[PDB]
Amino acid sequence: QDVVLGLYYMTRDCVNAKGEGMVLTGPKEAERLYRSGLASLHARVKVRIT
Amino acid sequence: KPLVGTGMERAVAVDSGVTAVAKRGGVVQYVDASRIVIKVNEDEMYPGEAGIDIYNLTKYTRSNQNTCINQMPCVSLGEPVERGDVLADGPSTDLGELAL
Amino acid sequence: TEFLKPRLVDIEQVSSTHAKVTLEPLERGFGHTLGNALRRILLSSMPGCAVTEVEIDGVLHEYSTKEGVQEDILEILLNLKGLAVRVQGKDEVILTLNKSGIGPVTAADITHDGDVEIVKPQHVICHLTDENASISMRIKVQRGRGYVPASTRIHSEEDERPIGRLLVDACYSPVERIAYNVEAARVEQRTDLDKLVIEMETNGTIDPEEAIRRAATILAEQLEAFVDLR
Amino acid sequence: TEFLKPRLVDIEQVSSTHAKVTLEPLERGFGHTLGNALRRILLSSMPGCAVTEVEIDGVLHEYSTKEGVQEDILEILLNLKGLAVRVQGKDEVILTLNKSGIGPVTAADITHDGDVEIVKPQHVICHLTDENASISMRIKVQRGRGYVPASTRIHSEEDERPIGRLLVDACYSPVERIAYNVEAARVEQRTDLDKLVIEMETNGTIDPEEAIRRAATILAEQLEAFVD
Amino acid sequence: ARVTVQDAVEKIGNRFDLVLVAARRARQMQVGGKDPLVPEENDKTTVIALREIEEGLINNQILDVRERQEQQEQEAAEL
Amino acid sequence: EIKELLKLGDLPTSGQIRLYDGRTGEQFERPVTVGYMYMLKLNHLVDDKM
Amino acid sequence: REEAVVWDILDEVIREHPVLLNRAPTLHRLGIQAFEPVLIEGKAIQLHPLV
Repeated sequence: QDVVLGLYYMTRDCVNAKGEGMVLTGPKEAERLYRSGLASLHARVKVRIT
Repeated sequence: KPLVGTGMERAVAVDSGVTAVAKRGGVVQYVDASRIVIKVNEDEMYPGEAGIDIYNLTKYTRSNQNTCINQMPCVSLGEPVERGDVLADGPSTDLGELAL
Repeated sequence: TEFLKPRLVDIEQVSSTHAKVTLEPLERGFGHTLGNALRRILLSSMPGCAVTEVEIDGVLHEYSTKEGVQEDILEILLNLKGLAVRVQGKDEVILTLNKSGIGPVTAADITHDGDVEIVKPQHVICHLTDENASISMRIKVQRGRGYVPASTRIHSEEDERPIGRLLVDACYSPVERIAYNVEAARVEQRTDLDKLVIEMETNGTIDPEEAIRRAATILAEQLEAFVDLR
Repeated sequence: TEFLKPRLVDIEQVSSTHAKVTLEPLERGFGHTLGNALRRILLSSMPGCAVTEVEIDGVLHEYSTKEGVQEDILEILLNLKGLAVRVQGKDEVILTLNKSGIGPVTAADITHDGDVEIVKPQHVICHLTDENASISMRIKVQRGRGYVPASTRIHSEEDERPIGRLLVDACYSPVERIAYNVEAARVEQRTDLDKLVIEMETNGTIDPEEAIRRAATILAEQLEAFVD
Repeated sequence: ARVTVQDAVEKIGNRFDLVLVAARRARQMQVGGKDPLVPEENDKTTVIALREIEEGLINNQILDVRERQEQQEQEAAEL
Repeated sequence: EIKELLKLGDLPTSGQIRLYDGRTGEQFERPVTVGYMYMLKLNHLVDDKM
Repeated sequence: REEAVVWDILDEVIREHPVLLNRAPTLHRLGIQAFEPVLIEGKAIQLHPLV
């Protein structure tokens, strides 16, 4: 119940949340961006994924 | 005391008998942690006897479920009391209101 | 470099309990970092003095009562638990309280000592109802930090204690509640610096400036294991 | 005053960028305080050098595409962002790159001087489709601290730059990733204590262990106004 | 190995036999005192056997030859 | 009536406020309902069942 | 007497020594599972939420 709620909450999208549309070079800087507060957790972004 | 109650705590506490309720109204004359005395008013004085009541509190006593029972005086020296009024809080009462 | 250094500039004293401390200048993001670190340190590791052991004549245990005392011995110990006492010189103080008569007993009735400061002399501690009733009490106060239940002290100390050595739990920490907020500092050529205002509420026995200084010293001491030890 | 000083156990380095450092034992609640302080310092105020502005001939803006390169210019911006460069002598570096021929281009091909070092000359920027096409551009490398994206720099520079300049998010901080966990410490008289385990990912140009020391030094030198 | 037992079964061929062979090993590994062929690396007696069959040094076919050579040389010493 | 009483006490009508984590110290994404609730200590102790 | 030595022996006695956990009623085969013990200061059994 708690794990699924957290994962569902953070695998979401919002129309104009924060830092939308910005392009990132990996998941590491995505995490650093979220931790620094410059990007929201639900933001449609372009990520280079291997 | 429960901040959000129902209003019948005042009823269940005095109907449970675990609190010391004043039989006859009067003015408190002397209290301890164990004894409470009240000088009954002249209108409840029977013409034959002294007309002074004694309320002997029950201190820490074992329960059937091994829990403490005590009564602590909720009144002070020299303040008026009425008939059917609480004097000592029960094991789980606060100023005559049940507080679980 | 372009780095700037925080400075303690104002100590606003709302009352003897509530205090305001302002720290500025602060760079971007440092306000919340320093504020949260200071809050976690101040709420957990501030030394203070607290009542730890009470001795009363004619009383064997804390589950008994004495004639003339309105409340119970447990209520007496719980009232003692909230005693705000400051000791300058030593770390262990024996306090003596003697009272006889009818009326409330306050902390002002403790026989005052040259090296003991009582923050609240009007803090009621016991009630007497009989004129012939008298109460003599010996209070032992140590100094420490954190919260110490009644099990650790008896486990640590192996000597026998006589019957009547009533043990009370010690809440050494004097800090009750603190909070902080970050605003914008005012610099003519730098309109981006931040200023940290930390609100502190506690009993006496702690000057806010010395508390913040102690917190900074302990944080630096903890970081000393990181500055050069890899 | 009787606080316990941790003994740094060991540092596990999977690579020259991946590191994990464990601290034991720590006073209760100090693990979280130290971990947060270090993480905020690492993500906020680590000086470094990174590219911010790239000017490419033949392109007008981000959506515009140069002919002859298999990739778009957005991937070019990403690849430039993922560059670790050390500048020792001076503080402002302008670099120009000119390449042609069949094959991928790399950071080794950029015109370099003595006071600029690149830890990954094999880092790939783009692949060329034909030898006829030539790639030429000038890039701007600045020295700074923290992380500033392009969205907050367009308004900062109110000068109308010549059209064709491209803004790149500046990752001055060498820390790629910092994470920390707090677990229970073991003292057979003191079960209350806790321990820190810190996992750090950096780019090149900085020893991952050295980043911890730099953060500790900056925090201590910022707190030394209140030590005595 | 230490948390899972996946690669033991391929060396063994069955799951219910791995417990039997591991207990048979740990018997004279603990009370026989013979040095384990897998290293120690601060492990317990019931898991070093599991690691040994992880790296598969011993097998039931070879588990019954070194214990007969020892007794035959014992009887040669007696006689 | 609850809304009027909260207005009287200078409290939010919605009944939820923003809290900051005690560990990292940043505001949670969404307002969290916090109030005073009457808890009970039940006779099922743990040392009696140990 | 619970001297320090008994705990210094316990922390290595339990290690790599699995312990079964049972929750009545055991409706199916999964009601009995074996876990590797970890020593905790307390009075209650700590159970992994996934099980």
